[PDB]
Amino acid sequence: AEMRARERRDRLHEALSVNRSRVNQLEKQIAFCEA
Amino acid sequence: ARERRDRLHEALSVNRSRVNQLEKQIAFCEA
Repeated sequence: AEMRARERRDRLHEALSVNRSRVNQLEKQIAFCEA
Repeated sequence: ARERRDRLHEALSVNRSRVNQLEKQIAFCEA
């Protein structure tokens, strides 16, 4: 169970990092285009 | 031990909040 749990959590961490990066760039696009 | 690490935690949170606030302001200025 330990191995499966750590694998799932690691995948989720990586996905979350990607999500934060995506949000930042799309936030910049939104602000610039709206202005 | 817990007193020192806890006051360190809250100091970290304050510093990171300041960083985020200033970055948001500067991004607004840029646009």
